[PDB]
Amino acid sequence: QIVLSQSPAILSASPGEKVTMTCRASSSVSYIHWFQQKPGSSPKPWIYATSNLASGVPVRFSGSGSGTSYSLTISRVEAEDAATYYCQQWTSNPPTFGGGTKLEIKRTVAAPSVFIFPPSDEQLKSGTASVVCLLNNFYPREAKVQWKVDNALQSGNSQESVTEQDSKDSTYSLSSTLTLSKADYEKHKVYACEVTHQGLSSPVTKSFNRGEC
Amino acid sequence: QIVLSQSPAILSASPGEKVTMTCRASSSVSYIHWFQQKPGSSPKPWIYATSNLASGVPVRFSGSGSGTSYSLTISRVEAEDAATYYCQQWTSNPPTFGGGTKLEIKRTVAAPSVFIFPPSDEQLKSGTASVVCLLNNFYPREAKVQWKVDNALQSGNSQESVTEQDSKDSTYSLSSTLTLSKADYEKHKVYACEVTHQGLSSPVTKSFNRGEC
Amino acid sequence: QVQLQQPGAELVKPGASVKMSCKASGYTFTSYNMHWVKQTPGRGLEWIGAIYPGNGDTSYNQKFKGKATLTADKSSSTAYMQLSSLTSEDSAVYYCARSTYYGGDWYFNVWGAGTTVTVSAASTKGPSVFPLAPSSKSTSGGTAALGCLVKDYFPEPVTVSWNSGALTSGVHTFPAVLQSSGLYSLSSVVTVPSSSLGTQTYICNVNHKPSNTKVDKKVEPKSC
Amino acid sequence: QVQLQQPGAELVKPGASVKMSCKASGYTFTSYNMHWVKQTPGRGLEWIGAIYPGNGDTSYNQKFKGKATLTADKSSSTAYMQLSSLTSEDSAVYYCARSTYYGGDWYFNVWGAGTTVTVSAASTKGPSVFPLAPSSKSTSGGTAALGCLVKDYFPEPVTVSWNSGALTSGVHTFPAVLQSSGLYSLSSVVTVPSSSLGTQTYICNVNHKPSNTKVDKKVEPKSC
Amino acid sequence: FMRESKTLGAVQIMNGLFHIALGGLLMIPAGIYAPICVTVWYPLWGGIMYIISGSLLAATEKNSRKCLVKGKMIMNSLSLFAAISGMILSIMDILNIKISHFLKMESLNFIRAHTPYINIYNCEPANPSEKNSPSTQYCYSIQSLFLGILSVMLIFAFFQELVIAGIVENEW
Amino acid sequence: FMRESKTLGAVQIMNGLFHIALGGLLMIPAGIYAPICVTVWYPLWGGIMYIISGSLLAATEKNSRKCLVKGKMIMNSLSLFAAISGMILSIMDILNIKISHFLKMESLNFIRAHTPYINIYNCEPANPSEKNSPSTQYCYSIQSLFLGILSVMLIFAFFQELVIAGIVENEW
Ligand SMILES: CC(C)CCC[C@@H](C)[C@H]1CC[C@H]2[C@@H]3CC=C4C[C@@H](OC(=O)CCC(=O)O)CC[C@]4(C)[C@H]3CC[C@]12C
Ligand SMILES: CC(C)CCC[C@@H](C)[C@H]1CC[C@H]2[C@@H]3CC=C4C[C@@H](OC(=O)CCC(=O)O)CC[C@]4(C)[C@H]3CC[C@]12C
Ligand SMILES: CC(C)CCC[C@@H](C)[C@H]1CC[C@H]2[C@@H]3CC=C4C[C@@H](OC(=O)CCC(=O)O)CC[C@]4(C)[C@H]3CC[C@]12C
Ligand SMILES: CC(C)CCC[C@@H](C)[C@H]1CC[C@H]2[C@@H]3CC=C4C[C@@H](OC(=O)CCC(=O)O)CC[C@]4(C)[C@H]3CC[C@]12C
Ligand SMILES: CC(C)CCC[C@@H](C)[C@H]1CC[C@H]2[C@@H]3CC=C4C[C@@H](OC(=O)CCC(=O)O)CC[C@]4(C)[C@H]3CC[C@]12C
Ligand SMILES: CC(C)CCC[C@@H](C)[C@H]1CC[C@H]2[C@@H]3CC=C4C[C@@H](OC(=O)CCC(=O)O)CC[C@]4(C)[C@H]3CC[C@]12C
Ligand SMILES: CCCCCCCCCCCCCCC
Ligand SMILES: CCCCCCCCCCCCCCC
Ligand SMILES: CCCCCCCCCCCCCCC
Ligand SMILES: CCCCCCCCCCCCCCC
Ligand SMILES: CCCCCCCCCCCCCCC
Ligand SMILES: CCCCCCCCCCCCCCC
Ligand SMILES: CCCCCCCCCCCCCCC
Ligand SMILES: CCCCCCCCCCCCCCC
Ligand SMILES: CCCCCCCCCCCCCCC
Ligand SMILES: CCCCCCCCCCCCCCC
Repeated sequence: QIVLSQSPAILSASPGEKVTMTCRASSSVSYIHWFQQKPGSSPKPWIYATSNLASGVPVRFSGSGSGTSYSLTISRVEAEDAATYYCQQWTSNPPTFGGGTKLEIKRTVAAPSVFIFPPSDEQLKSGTASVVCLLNNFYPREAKVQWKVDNALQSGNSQESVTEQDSKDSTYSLSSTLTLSKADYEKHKVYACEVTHQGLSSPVTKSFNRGEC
Repeated sequence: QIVLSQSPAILSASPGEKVTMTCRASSSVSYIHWFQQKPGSSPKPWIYATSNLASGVPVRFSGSGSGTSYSLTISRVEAEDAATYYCQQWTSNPPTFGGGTKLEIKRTVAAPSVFIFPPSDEQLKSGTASVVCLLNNFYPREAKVQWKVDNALQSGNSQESVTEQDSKDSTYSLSSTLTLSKADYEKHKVYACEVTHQGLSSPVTKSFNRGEC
Repeated sequence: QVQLQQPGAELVKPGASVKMSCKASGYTFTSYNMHWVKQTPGRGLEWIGAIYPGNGDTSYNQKFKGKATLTADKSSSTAYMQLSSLTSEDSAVYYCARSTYYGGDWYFNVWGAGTTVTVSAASTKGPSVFPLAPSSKSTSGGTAALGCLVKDYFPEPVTVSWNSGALTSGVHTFPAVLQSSGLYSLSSVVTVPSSSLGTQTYICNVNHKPSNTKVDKKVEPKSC
Repeated sequence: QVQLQQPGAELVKPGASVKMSCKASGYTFTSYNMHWVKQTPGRGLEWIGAIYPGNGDTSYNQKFKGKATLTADKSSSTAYMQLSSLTSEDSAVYYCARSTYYGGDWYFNVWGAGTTVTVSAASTKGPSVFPLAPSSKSTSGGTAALGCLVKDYFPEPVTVSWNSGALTSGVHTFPAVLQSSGLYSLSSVVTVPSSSLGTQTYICNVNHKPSNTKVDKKVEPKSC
Repeated sequence: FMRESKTLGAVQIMNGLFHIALGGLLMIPAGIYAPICVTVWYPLWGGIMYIISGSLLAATEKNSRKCLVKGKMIMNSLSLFAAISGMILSIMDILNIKISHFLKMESLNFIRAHTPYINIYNCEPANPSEKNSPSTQYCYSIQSLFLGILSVMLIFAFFQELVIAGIVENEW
Repeated sequence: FMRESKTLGAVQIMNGLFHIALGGLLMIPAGIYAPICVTVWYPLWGGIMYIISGSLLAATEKNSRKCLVKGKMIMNSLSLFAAISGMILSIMDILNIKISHFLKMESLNFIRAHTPYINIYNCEPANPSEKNSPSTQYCYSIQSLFLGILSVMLIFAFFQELVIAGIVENEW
């Protein structure tokens, strides 16, 4: 068994700028293979034989390197390449895949916009309650959220999921959805969702009311 | 170097009858390959991996065999398969091709028809002379010819070429063309071309004249 | 034209046995190999073994030599992978990709869709989708966000569309997160102009294959 | 769609040098190999060597290690084979066929047209074609034979058609035979009904590529 | 056995040279994972010291004061130590190459450069279609011949260990 | 050298032990074309007769009447013949494996069955794309290992020839 390690694990490259990633191995493999995968899709083959290119590839990509060190060179990286690249070898049984370099687009920062969706009547009639706060067009990944109900700050009662990087419109989207029981749902009336970020200067907050709309 | 020999060199099989040819080798080759070629054409691949079939092959063919002996089996041979089969291996450098089994269609015999073409005026005006005798629809290959001029039999003054086996109309065609100088061309007037064969009972002869037609 | 067909997903109870399927078309099933790989986000993608339909020979690795077995038949041009002794730590995606000697060495010419297996004792739960009506806040804006939150559903594979796939741009698919009790919850929102909110209809049609549950609900903007 | 293009034929004087060409299209020229073979009726078909365009490596055999050399370039996607020290016993057909690892071992997927080289000191001679007028013999028959004898021509490659390829069935292509002086002579006849002899025209168009000589003569039946 | 201590030294030095020859024979570049008996360079110093011990036992054979008598016992004890060590490495490496690999030690840098794309410890093709191919037969032959070398080295080491143990039995 | 011809007896014994060891090691299944020293079966009887000669020379070292004195000369002459033959065939097979083969002697039937799809004398792939592949590196390792076997066998046979030539020059 031959272990393959590639660094860095995650790198951010500005559009229209040369970027290079390296894939080293614990042994001198005869040839190396590079594959990329998209969310909800199979890893499409990208580079074979360490020097050639698979069908349907942009001309910008050009793989090279010899010996125990192999590198991937991009002439001009764009937002279309927002995926993870895998390093694969075929010298020794069994073949072992690499870790993965998650490409990131490094453009100018953007001020996030906050949107709050009050729960519908059918949600209450079902037996639960759920209010959704929307986060979009923000960079970097970190985005602190502090829900306030009845002038009280609550933390640790919600879960957040990070989606894939958007191509052109936005960069990242954080799902800051707050869940609670019906007793606490009827205990409070006014709900607020304030998100602070390095982009916007003054933190904007959207607040609604319960029993009116 | 591994030598490959296959027998028989030439075999005749009746249409709609099972026929099998063998290809032995001086060494136990890992796999065997069978190719067929047509006149004025490249040898198209026929059988690979000793068990599979290439694209565009009839289902009748089925190759088998293991070890130092490999055989080709035909469920129903037809006139469409009138070609030569080659035996090829890939175990040892360099690969060596086989000899070749020339398939022949063994149907009922046919009586040959004789046609004689007198030379044209432009042939004489060029400075030479050539009379062509046509042989067709005869079997087997052997077809004796004995040109007679001025009630004299001449032999050894002509050359014959054997063409490929016809598919449906005929079986073999022999080019019995007689060549001679202008002096002997004008020396004699009547020319005859009689061909004897096992097919026809009474040898038919076609004779013409010089200076009239 | 070469492609490999695989089932979407299925649920397997722990300690049971499941059989995979990978149908091949457009090429000689006997000649090419039938390599299988397994991808896990925690530990990356790793090899599991391969099978040759030509002779029935199989190859594995010492890590998972006895965990899985491979069996393929040339009559149906399909390869079957059977898993034994399922474990809660065996919830990943299994891919079916052929291998060819291209460019001087073995190379994965084509891959497969893959199966997202789920190992959990929880029973099947229907996809509960709820509307997210936008509110008439002070900030009017030129665009509005319409979402259809889906929570308390099983299993993970679920597809959320809009107007039967009419709207594609501006969508934000949020990956689901496992809950404490063993349930999934995700969200999906689309950005549309606020001027067309009162004219163009917006409906989300959630599709559930394991339970054959399809719901086409309508979300309408709310004026507060 | 994969195919390899080769020149028809050319004449080489003994002791000279000739370069072969094999253009490849429809597939990656760099990835696949460029195997070459030589076929001779006297001693069968034998290997001559191969070249890999990817790295430029070449392989030969001890029989003809120094007789021929191989050189290929990836810019034009063409492979060049150069022959040295031509000999009168080197008049055969050279084929260009790629090799792929298909079915478990190396296999010639596609072949090439091939070049019929001729090694002779004789000068180029135009194709002399003569008519063969049928005679009104006693046996009328329902069919008649029309031929266009070609003799005293160089080199061997020559194509004889009828009505620009309109008539294909009933043709009998007779292979040429070498003469004592070093010249070729062949024949070609077609069987047509005698009833249409006086109505439908029959012309043979001999084509000669090395000399760019094309003759379209007309043959007419003779009533004796 | 005290009758022919001169010939016993010749046998010991012959065994040492056979060990040296086998060790140099095992240095042929084959796989980045060299045998456990080579990466420690056991045949080199072991064989040289067998040469020294056998020569000492078959050089003087007289009542030398300090050069021969005093050093003979320590040389024999070191010989027993090296022989049992060689037996242990041989028994370990036979199972290392024939059953499974449990101590993975890389080969030398200067010898692994010639053949860096090859491995012999675990050669089972990932593509099952290559099972009946020369690529696996070559590795099978490599493994078989390496196992034969290991077996012959083991039997020579065991015989030498027996001989030197008998020598120590003679000289309390 | 008439002083300790007994030690030379043990030399011949050890040389026979290693000769039969190398003969057994040569018949590892690798290619249908066995080495020229294998198909002739030289190492087996060579080592057996070396052991016989060493036993004859290192058994009694007394003045036996007919069983030893009469046979010693003929055994020594046969030993010289066998040793010069071994040297000749070894240095011939070295060129056979390193240069183009000029005798193609087939291997034994029972040993060629295991590996009938492989060859070792020549390996230059018809596909040049496999030049930097394990398929050729394995054959190169096989060739180097076999050449090492040939070299060690050749040098040991030459040393045995020198020793037995000394024995014969001692006994006119
Ligand atoms: C252990 C003690 C007693 C002896 C030391 C062993 C060395 C004398 C041997 C062991 C392996 C041999 C090496 C095996 C392989 C090669 C490759 C060889 O490469 C070539 O020159 C080949 C050229 C060609 O292929 O034509 C250079 C010599 C070398 C390093 C040999 C040098 C001598 C080495 C190191
Ligand atoms: C007793 C000494 C002094 C002389 C005899 C030594 C060798 C001629 C003998 C001893 C043990 C024999 C070995 C005993 C067992 C085997 C197993 C045999 O099977 C395998 O290891 C794998 C075979 C395969 O891969 O097919 C290979 C030959 C071998 C090493 C034999 C090779 C020849 C050996 C080393
Ligand atoms: C690797 C193992 C399994 C086999 C090794 C075989 C030989 C290399 C060994 C086995 C016993 C050894 C023998 C043990 C005893 C003697 C007696 C010795 O002569 C005597 O001691 C005779 C006493 C006298 O002359 O009175 C000559 C060397 C010899 C044959 C030794 C030579 C080397 C032998 C044959
Ligand atoms: C030359 C004199 C002194 C010793 C005779 C040598 C034999 C003892 C050795 C030489 C090669 C060995 C053979 C090498 C390879 C094999 C393959 C082996 O096949 C198997 O059983 C392998 C089974 C598996 O792979 O699990 C059977 C034993 C055999 C014939 C060995 C039997 C013993 C042989 C003939
Ligand atoms: C003097 C004796 C009693 C002890 C030493 C014997 C071996 C340790 C030495 C003697 C000659 C050496 C050989 C000298 C030359 C070479 C050439 C060398 O290069 C090759 O043959 C090919 C290397 C390659 O393929 O890269 C391989 C090692 C080898 C056989 C050496 C292997 C180790 C050998 C056999
Ligand atoms: C393969 C070739 C190139 C190298 C072989 C090296 C050794 C196996 C040979 C070389 C010289 C041989 C030595 C030649 C002389 C002797 C002397 C002999 O003792 C004596 O004759 C000393 C005389 C006395 O005691 O007075 C002990 C064996 C020995 C070392 C021989 C042991 C084996 C030796 C070292
Ligand atoms: C007392 C003789 C020397 C014993 C120790 C031998 C050491 C050899 C060098 C180290 C071997 C391992 C090298 C790993 C880098
Ligand atoms: C007789 C003692 C030998 C000791 C070991 C010497 C061999 C060289 C050891 C170093 C090899 C170079 C590798 C260094 C990384
Ligand atoms: C002969 C010197 C003692 C050797 C004891 C065995 C050494 C085995 C190799 C070293 C093991 C190292 C394990 C990896 C750290
Ligand atoms: C005298 C040596 C006996 C064997 C020493 C231990 C060897 C390792 C144990 C056997 C293998 C177990 C680990 C397999 C992964
Ligand atoms: C000082 C005398 C003993 C020297 C022992 C040297 C052992 C290693 C010899 C080979 C070294 C590597 C050579 C590579 C060219
Ligand atoms: C006097 C000892 C025997 C010498 C002759 C050995 C013959 C061995 C058998 C023949 C070897 C070649 C076999 C070819 C089939
Ligand atoms: C010590 C004398 C040995 C003579 C050779 C015996 C080996 C067997 C020879 C026949 C092998 C079987 C093959 C017959 C075709
Ligand atoms: C040791 C007995 C004499 C051997 C002489 C050399 C024999 C070489 C092999 C036989 C050659 C046969 C040539 C093919 C017929
Ligand atoms: C003592 C042996 C010297 C060499 C004996 C002749 C070997 C054959 C001649 C060298 C090879 C020539 C033929 C090459 C095809
Ligand atoms: C009569 C005692 C000497 C016998 C020598 C036999 C030599 C050949 C031994 C191996 C024969 C092949 C065994 C295959 C199973």
